Amino acid sequence: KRPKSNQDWWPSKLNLEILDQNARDVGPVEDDFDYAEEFQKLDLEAVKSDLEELMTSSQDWWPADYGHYGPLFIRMAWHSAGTYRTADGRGGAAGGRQRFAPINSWPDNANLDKARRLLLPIKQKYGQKISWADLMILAGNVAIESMGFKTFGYAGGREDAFEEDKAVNWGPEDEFETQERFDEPGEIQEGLGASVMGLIYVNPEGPDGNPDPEASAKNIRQTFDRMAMNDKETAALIAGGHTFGKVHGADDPEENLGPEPEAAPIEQQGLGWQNKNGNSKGGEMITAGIEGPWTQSPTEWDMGYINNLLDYEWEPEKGPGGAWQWAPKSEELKNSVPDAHDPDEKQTPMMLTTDIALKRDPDYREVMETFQENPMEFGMNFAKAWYKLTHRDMGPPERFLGPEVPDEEMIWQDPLPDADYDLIGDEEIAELKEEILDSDLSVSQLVKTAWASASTYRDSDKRGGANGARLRLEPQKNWEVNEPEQLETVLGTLENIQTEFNDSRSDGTQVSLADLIVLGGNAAVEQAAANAGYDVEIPFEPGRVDAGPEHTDAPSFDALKPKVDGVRNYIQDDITRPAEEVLVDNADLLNLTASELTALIGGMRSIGANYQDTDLGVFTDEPETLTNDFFVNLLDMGTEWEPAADSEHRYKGLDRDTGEVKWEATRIDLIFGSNDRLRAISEVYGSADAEKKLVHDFVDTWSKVMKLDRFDLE
Amino acid sequence: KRPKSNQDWWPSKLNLEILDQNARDVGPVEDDFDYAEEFQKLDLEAVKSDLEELMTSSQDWWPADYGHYGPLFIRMAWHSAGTYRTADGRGGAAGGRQRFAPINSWPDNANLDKARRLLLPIKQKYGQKISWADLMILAGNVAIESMGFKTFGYAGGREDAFEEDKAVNWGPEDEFETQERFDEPGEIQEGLGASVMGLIYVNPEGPDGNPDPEASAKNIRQTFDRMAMNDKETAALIAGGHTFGKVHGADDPEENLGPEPEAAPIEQQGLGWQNKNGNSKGGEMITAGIEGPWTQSPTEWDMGYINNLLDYEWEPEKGPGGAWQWAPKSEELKNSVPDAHDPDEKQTPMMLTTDIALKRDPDYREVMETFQENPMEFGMNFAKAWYKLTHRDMGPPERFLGPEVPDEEMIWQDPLPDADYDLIGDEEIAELKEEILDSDLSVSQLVKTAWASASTYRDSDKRGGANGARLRLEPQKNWEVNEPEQLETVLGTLENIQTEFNDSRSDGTQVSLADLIVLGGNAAVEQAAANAGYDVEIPFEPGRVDAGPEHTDAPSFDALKPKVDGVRNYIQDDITRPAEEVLVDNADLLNLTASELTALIGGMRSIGANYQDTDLGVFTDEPETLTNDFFVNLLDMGTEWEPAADSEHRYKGLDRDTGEVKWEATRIDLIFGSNDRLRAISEVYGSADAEKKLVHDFVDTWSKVMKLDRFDLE
Ligand code: HEM
Ligand code: HEM
Repeated sequence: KRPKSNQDWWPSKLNLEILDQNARDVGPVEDDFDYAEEFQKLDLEAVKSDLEELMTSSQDWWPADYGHYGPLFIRMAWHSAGTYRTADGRGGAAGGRQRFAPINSWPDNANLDKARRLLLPIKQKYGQKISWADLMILAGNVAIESMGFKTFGYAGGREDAFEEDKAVNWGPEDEFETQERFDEPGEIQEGLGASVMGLIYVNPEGPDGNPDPEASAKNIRQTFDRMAMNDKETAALIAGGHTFGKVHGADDPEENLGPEPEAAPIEQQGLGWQNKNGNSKGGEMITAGIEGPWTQSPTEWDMGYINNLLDYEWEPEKGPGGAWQWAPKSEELKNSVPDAHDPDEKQTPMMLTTDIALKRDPDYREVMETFQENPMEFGMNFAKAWYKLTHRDMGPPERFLGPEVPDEEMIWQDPLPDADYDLIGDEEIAELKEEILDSDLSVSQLVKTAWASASTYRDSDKRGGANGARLRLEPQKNWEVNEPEQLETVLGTLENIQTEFNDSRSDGTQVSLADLIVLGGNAAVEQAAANAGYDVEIPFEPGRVDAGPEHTDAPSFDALKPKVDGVRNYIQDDITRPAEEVLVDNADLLNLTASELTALIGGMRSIGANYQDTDLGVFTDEPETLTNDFFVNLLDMGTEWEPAADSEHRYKGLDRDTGEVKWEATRIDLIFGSNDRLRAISEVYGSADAEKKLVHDFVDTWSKVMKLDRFDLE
Repeated sequence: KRPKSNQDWWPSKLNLEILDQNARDVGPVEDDFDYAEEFQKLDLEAVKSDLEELMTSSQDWWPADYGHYGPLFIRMAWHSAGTYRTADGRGGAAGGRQRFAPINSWPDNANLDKARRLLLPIKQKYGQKISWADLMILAGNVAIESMGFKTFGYAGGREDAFEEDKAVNWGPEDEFETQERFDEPGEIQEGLGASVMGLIYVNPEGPDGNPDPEASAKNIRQTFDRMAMNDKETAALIAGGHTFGKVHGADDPEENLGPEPEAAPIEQQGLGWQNKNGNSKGGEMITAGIEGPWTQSPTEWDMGYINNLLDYEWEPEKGPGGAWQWAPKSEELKNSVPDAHDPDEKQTPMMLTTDIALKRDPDYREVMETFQENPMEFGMNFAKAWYKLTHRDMGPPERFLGPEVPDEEMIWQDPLPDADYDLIGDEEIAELKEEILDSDLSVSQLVKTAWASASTYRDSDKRGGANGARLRLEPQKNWEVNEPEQLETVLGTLENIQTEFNDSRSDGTQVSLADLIVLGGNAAVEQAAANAGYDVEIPFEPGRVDAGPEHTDAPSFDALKPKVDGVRNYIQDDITRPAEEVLVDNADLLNLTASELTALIGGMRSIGANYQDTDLGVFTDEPETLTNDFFVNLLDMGTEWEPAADSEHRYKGLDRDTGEVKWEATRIDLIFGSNDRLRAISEVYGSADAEKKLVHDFVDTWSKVMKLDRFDLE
């Protein structure tokens, strides 16, 4: 007996549970737990020493191929980081969520349950000093190093999650290993990072199970791009990874493997895919259903993959597991590789349709030829791509911990420059605050600008935020939602204030535009509250610096461009899913709870910080005054709402007892009076004794968002 | 676009989301919000005056029948409290969850969205001073009073929830108004309070929609019984309720009513069942699909319902709504009632199959006849039953607030006596603990006894707990799970200690057996910790008292008897659901989170507090020593687990290589190493640096459970 969720009865119901996840922290760990502090206590080199010993310590319940677990661990690390999507920054290795459903049970993660299990003794030994997330990646690096390849570096700092990321939409499919997201290769439904449900990137057999390398390349390119990787990085990663190990498919997994972890017998204690006629295995292991090694020396770094792929012609065939795979035409490669477990048996190398794709696609082929001709270039590209792959969702350099962090900071870290001046103090803070309020800048202008600056933050991959003032740079300065010409006016005035202040300084003190933006919005909010009769002081943290275009990868920021922005009541005219759904999704990126989001939306509407200064949802007669008017008017039964004709997200509020129009609103405003849970929150804020509470709650949420990307002291 | 839940992929996946609700207080309310303190500031009289004013203030969007909203409100309050189930104490009006899905959209709650909406202005006016939960019941009371019937009393104190109760299992059906819970009237699947999914108690047309009065009576009796009501209380309630208002069904609801609230357009702002002729059309009003009043004066308390039912013959027929209903076989009742909205029209009374059932069923008939002959008794019974109905889930008298709380305390409140003596101090506390440990009682006995006393509590209806020491009284003293013979010995020793402590005091101090039971439990936990090398002090709050059999309804406590007890590793051999499912269900009644449950079970296993002192889950060589051995040994891959032959609950833990049988366990123990989320918690406690952490976490949880029912000091 399991409680039938409301999700079942009503598929269109909003998923507020993702916001409830932000209310607190699930897990037995304290709320003030600083993983960074703990990891710093870790003896990294001792963990690496134990990992290197593990590489060749074969366990009977899952015998190491070729007497070395290295390749398995690399796949484990690759898969952990391989679910990452640039669209929302979700997925990835940062929380080690491969350990929880549904990811722990995807077909593509088959037997990684054994791989993670092999690390349990080490995890237990170091305890809190190293998270599962950090450990899985470290295990991959150690595997690579132990097999002859020097890595680019390694950083700790990934805090373990204790459940699935409920905000992630992995696709529309109702069954794993099936796809309803693309008709033509290269045209996958927007957002999704994979071409098939339950897979990391693409089908190893080819699009729709067809061994068409050329088409495969189209999906490879698109999925990797959606995972932040270009053509060169993609080829380097695939070739680099397949230089090691083999694929397992002694027989058809469909009829020889037991239930996935989430559906397996309790006695199996978290493991799954138990062989119908097996529980350990080696010379008969079954994982993907495809069988064989890529190179003659699966546990050594070399040019084996690249040479085998490019130096011989391959042909498609059905392997022993009933899946598509390619075999060489020459007899030289016949039985050229030792068997994984039987010392007296040999095996012939094989390629996946996805490997042949790198040889068939003109663009990838150009890269592969270059790699074959210049091994050093191949190696460097692989080292850099692997580092990027595994650290892409960790944020700025401030969050990279440990003695193995590389001296070089990478552009994808969205690095911030050090401050070559003294931070302003309380006196200057007030000085600048007064100057801003004195300028011809309106409260709405200051609030909208500060929001545009801080609202890009994503707790998923730590990208975005007000620190750096990238709002003034490409592509943000030209985003439609930011109103380019209008923003230029505000920024010009603020930059004018920055200049006069710094030039009027005698010592070594200076102020950044990034801090001014936030100071302006804070001063504006306090002003809006004062206009309502409330005296509030929003805490300010100086220190933000101004990032330059030189260390800004403009194209990569396109992924942060919003299609919907509740605070500004901006809704793109072509969104697929309902507006409120996107609203909840974005609110989760800011670590907001359902109540916080509500206070933020309602409070912002009284200020009037709408995109293009419309009156959508502005249910008040005192613009730029922080009150609970939004809620009072929203809840008034004296008003009747109806969809606006010739408008997709627009609605009109008309006098009920009559019929005249009183208000204009969007689905974003109305969801708070329609959703059962949100309406209960609105009723609290709309009561005759809650205005002060809404004001203070708005301020608490505003302050929180302004400081989301300040890891300077985290 | 909504992320597919893991529950969907794996239907048998433990619903841990129910425990996640206990790790956070969703809603905009402050963390230190004391509703009791806020309600005490309320002017109850003023709210009642506003409510009485509303009764006759017809709103155009939902015209009042006979110009009086009273009946509608009675139904609203009745349905709010009517979902209560004695089995788990869940459902009911204490949280006002009728406002959230799925209840807010149940077919039986049609148009109650309009009823609650009429109360919004009042709710907003008084704000936090009165919860929706208290206001809905208060509205029903004022409605009754305004129509000539004084209520027995009223208590405030129901704190509003902000989400549905995810732990409640409303039934197996996948469709509303359908039933897959009974194959014969009176034989409803146990654990359910209704005979049909989406109804409060039973189908108004009769079992399976057949107008069979006698058959209907069987379901009415069983459903009301499962809602703590007997024959006389049931007849009083139904008769008293139907003395007011009418049923609405001008046309088929399956054709003229729009989507339920959760499925309605956003512009409806939380409303539903939109009438395709206009809601303002009082004459076209449709709710249940049945049309007509029960009495000649629907807005007046009188003997009209009983007289119409017993004094006239009724015959089955199809109403204007296409539903089965009954009409007078005579003609002196035709058009004897004025129309609810048309001044120049009349209407004939009607009866529901459920009403005729009270006339056909022998037992119900006897009660009704007695009522007709003694109107005073009918009133007396209805008044008390209504009070019980609307306050049954509020707990002990300590929780009843306000000037309208009766002087008399009812046995269903599980009342506790006052302590006519001074409470013990710190020195006496320490002395008693030392004395208990010095007795012949072992650490295990003391822990098991303290748990037996406190584990009965349930946050749902505030029943159970260690206060009152009802463990020593029927029926608890004889529950198989409490091991009667062993229990009598432990309690005998504690009682002797109580006696000697009391007789030795020279002042007016005394200690209760209730407090001694919990202190000996704390003492034992501290001893266990000390045995492991840890000095811990468990916070103890004196004040518990000893309740007697005179104020204990033994039969009502049967609902508190556990079928599964994780702490004691007790599993009844006839449960329907998997043991771990019941475990989670029970953990929620104790307000435990996933981590708390894990620390508790793990810690208890090292102590060894099992039922019948089995070695089930006791993975340690040092019993009565609080350590993390349960987690260390559970997670050791050197051990393999398999079902035990000839045993429905046991599993054997064997050494993978030697075949040595090392441990024995149940699903209760093994789930912590199988479920993905629980495994992550276990891995934390099972680390080499976490034994101290486990100890503190176990102690915090233990202390939490021991004080669950401490309302006295609030
Ligand atoms: C077009 C993208 C790719 C596809 C479709 C893919 C495919 C697969 C499949 C089907 C397997 C076999 C699973 C099994 O039977 O055991 C495998 C394993 C392997 N993959 Fe890839 N992969 C891709 C990319 C990558 C990347 C980017 C890396 C890491 C730089 C990597 C590294 C490995 C390693 C080391 C193994 C061998 C594991 C072992 O020996 O146990 N792969 N891959
Ligand atoms: C065997 C149990 C019962 C059945 C199945 C049932 C039946 C129903 C149905 C079918 C309706 C009409 C809904 C509508 O069309 O507007 C109604 C309403 C009504 N019920 Fe009952 N009920 C039960 C008992 C109770 C109890 C215990 C009380 C409260 C003490 C009460 C209260 C009322 C009142 C006041 C109304 C009329 C509402 C109005 O005029 O709007 N009922 N009931």
